[PDB]
Amino acid sequence: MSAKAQNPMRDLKIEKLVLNISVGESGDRLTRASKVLEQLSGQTPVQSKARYTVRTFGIRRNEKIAVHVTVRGPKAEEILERGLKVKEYQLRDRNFSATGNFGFGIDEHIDLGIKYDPSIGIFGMDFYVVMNRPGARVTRRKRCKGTVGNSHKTTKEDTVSWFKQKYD
Amino acid sequence: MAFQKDAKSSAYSSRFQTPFRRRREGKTDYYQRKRLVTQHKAKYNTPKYRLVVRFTNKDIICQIISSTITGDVVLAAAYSHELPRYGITHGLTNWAAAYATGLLIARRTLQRLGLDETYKGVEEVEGEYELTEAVEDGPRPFKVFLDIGLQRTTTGARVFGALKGASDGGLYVPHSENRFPGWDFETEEIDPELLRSYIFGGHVSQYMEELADDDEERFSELFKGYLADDIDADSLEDIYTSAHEAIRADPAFKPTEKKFTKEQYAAESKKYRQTKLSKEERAARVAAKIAALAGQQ
Amino acid sequence: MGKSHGYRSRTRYMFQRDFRKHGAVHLSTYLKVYKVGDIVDIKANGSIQKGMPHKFYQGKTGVVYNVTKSSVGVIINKMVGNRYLEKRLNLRVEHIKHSKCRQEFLERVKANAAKRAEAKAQGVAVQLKRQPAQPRESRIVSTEGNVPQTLAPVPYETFI
Amino acid sequence: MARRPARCYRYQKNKPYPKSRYNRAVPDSKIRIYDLGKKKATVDEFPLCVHLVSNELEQLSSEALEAARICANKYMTTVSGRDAFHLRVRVHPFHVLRINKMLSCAGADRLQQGMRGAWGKPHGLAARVDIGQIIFSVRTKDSNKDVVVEGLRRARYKFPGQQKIILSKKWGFTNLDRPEY
RNA sequence: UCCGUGAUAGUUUAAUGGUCAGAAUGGGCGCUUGUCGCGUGCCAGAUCGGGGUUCAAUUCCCCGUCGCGGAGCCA
RNA sequence: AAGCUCCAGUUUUAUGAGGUAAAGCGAAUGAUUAGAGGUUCCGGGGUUGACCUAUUCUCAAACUUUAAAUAUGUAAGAUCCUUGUUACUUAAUUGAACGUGGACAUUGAAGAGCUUUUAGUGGGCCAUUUUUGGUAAGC
RNA sequence: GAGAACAGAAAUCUCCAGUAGAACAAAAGGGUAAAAGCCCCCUUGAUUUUGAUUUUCAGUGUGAAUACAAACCAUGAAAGU
RNA sequence: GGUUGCGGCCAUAUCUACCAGAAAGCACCGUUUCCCGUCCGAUCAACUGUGUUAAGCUGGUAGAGCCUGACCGAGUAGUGUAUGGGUGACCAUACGCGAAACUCAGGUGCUGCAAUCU
Repeated sequence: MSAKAQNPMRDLKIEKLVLNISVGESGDRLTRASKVLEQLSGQTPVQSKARYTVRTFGIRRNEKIAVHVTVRGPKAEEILERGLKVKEYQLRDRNFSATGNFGFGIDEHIDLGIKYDPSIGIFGMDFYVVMNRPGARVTRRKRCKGTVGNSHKTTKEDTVSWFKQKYD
Repeated sequence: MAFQKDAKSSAYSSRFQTPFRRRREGKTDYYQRKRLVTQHKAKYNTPKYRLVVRFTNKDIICQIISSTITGDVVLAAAYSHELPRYGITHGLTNWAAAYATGLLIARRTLQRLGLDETYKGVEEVEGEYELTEAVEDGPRPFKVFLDIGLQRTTTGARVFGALKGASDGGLYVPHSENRFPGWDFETEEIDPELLRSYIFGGHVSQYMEELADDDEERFSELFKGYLADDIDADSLEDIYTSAHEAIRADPAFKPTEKKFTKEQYAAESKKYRQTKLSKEERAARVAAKIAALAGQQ
Repeated sequence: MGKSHGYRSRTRYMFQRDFRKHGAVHLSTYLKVYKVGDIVDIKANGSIQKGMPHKFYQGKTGVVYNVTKSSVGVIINKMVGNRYLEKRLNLRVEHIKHSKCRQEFLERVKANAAKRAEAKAQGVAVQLKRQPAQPRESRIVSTEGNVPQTLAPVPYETFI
Repeated sequence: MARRPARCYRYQKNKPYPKSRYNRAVPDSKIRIYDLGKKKATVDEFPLCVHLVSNELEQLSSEALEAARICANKYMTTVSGRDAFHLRVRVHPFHVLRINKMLSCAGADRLQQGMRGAWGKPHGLAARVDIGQIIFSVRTKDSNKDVVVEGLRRARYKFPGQQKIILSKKWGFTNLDRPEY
């Protein structure tokens, strides 16, 4: 038979959590909401550059409009643990993408954190959770790019099933 | 779903046309390739990573390849799998394994071969240690030119260690001393230039020195014993073999080859499929197979 | 008067390649080196940027007279006027392609040439052609004096 | 409109010209619509299809095209009523006409200089209609065959290129066209 | 008709470096004042229609619509 | 002209190229249009289901690229070996290709090469074919 | 296209699908996907000398270009460029 | 039956269901302390194997895309060459040539060298 069974590979993993704050300097501050991100993630964020034309103020495209953190691995999991815990649940399926991705928004202030040490804050910043299968590097790694098929792509049903399994 | 490509096609069809099997496969860059060949010195391909991906993390390979009309001809090759025939039990993936494979391919290129030779001036350059690259040559290096493939120029990356193995091998290769995975990085002994360090052979020594459960067969001293074996002149490989048996052979490969489709025509399976499709249409009618099948009545 | 004269004008059909030829050219073609006396067409590939001849020269056949570094020196003849001179063109190998026609021509005459030798020994196919070729000739053969003899009619008196 | 017979236009002038960069502000297409009658109807109800085909190689004026097609349409829609059968114009009008536009008397001739001189200022649209080409393709029912034929007659005195009415065959006839289901 | 020259709030006209638009009046808003008005505080534009380029167009091209000036020969 | 000296063409082969008709890309007037997923607004009723935009498979001809152009004029293009000695670019390294020195063996017909000096322009015209402007014209 | 409170201009970031339709200062058109494009570092060879030759122009200059060799360095693993 | 190095022809190999190089001729995963990538070992740069065939390369199997041909369209459109007819424009004629669809077919690659196999 075409092949039913149980294997971990054919499993889900946390590809990354990108915490990205889209503010816009001078309103709140230069990049100083980075201090909020810095506590929340545990790591240094990098500046987000615009290219973009907008339109409104923002006509420079070289400057720091925003700030972002890419966490992967255990670093990603520790933020997911606190991050999931605020936001109650059983949160909705609509928040989830076609991709097997979900994101939610909320203040940095939420999370176990000193409010005093962050000089400014802000709602906010999409918590974005990328989930994908192990096979994923075939598109991601340079050399031998190969697209991901529909099979190998994660589903909204799989992501919800996996995430709902733990810490929900 | 998307094809997307099928509706747009012609242009979409253009996309292969530009590469061949090698870019689709994803190894080789034609501009990177270009730079070596025009010049008529051979490409010394040392893929370390990403072959298809035909190695890494278990193995490495080095071949010195030249061009010809029929296509590229490999003059000689060396595999790190063959390296334990000379004697070396430890991991094929490391620096010492890369250096020694690098000597092997150079020893196989010279071979003193062709009737033709190249015993003089100085082969053997010993397995050494080698402070900076000494050739009687001096500035001349040719008949071998480094083809990294994808693999990066990081000082301290294997790909380069094979080239240095070659240099000490009797092929004499263009190089810059600041770029090497240097002499102590194979180990051997080290270093000049702005860049520093002073162990990486020999990092496995230091890694092992830090306590943890790893592979067996001891510690630092074992690189030296087998590296010492590697120093030796002992050339001339090989094997030979069982051979094949009959005929066109394998258990997977037969349901996985055959009759329809051949190199020739899959007349039988296409015709079985047409006739089946046709009976299935006769009974239901609506959609063909592919989603449309209708007309105004 | 008006407009330009100009290298790039009128190129659109010649410069452009087929849907099939489109995409980067293959470095094998770039790599190729040739010998003197080889016969090579010149017609620029659109997909190479530099090394390109005057546009007006494409579709002509020349013989590689000599080479001096990466690009090669081609003899070709243009047309029209008085006492027109043969030209040297510096034209790259990417733009220069072999010509099959002389190669198969050479094999056929040479393949034939063996068949004859045996006939010269023991056989009489001919006979008339046999009579000039033994009496005839050195030059040594292979010389640069024959080139002006060819050069001289290219400025044609009648056409003029 | 402004006179010039069609002595000016009918013979096959000009390396075309109607290219989109090279002519801002052409005067309009005056053709009211190309398909007529039952637009909401497939070809297949109609057992009869009649065509009108050229003997000459010409450029037909936009005004002649609309005038011939409206003259045919008034005959069709008066006799067969408003929700009649169905007509398609074969040839749309997109060849662009230059003519130089009425000087002056300033002794200012052409004031230009002496002149004239390309970039002539556009007079409107025409259609190429070459030999054996089909101006109208009309789909109908045999008990109104006569009506479409007089509509095609009343069309002919409103273009100058000489044309013939004809009964079509194409693929099939109309019933070798129909047996596969 | 050619070549020149323009147009911005109810109206007349300032203005720019490609990222930012005004004044003055007229009006609508109160207070003055017996009461209106003058005065005195307060207020508010699809930059002619049009398509295009760009990162971003009031600003840079291209056309029209209108209002202007300047030509106009030897019959 | 005056002299000097004793090779030219063409089918056939091969190359790449005008072009202009119906597809592809880009532009696209510009209809007709069924089927059919989705915009975005309000607005009435018992999730459904009237209302405008609009993918998507899908249909009449034009025009500038490109296939394959089809064409047709074109339109350039028609000695070998061995021996020794020298060179050469390119690892004290691999090769060819140079040059020499020596030996060996191979349908056409004067349409024709070069030089000195010389003259009249340095304002054309018509037709045929292919045009481009011009309503046209013994333009 | 989807996904993310707020945001419309909304960059932003994320995922998929994505072969020359993008980018390549500037006309036109052509042309290219580990690219000649995009990024990061490092740097000055935008050096001096001579220029075979073509375009100029079929023989006629400036100019331009395509190739060198000498002289000199760069980056680069180096070939090379 | 050939997996794979290095290629060449480079639209006969673009795209979307699913079977196979594999008990010591892969990919993966795991050490990601580190030379190394950083903004996260992801990228990459390195050291290695619990074992797993799921993807990967590529082989097995199906359509729109496409080359190549056969079949009509059948020498049709067009065309240099010589010329008759038409009021004009336009047409034909002999001399040599000859595209568009149609349907059917072949192919979801080819070819060469080596790492050379159970």
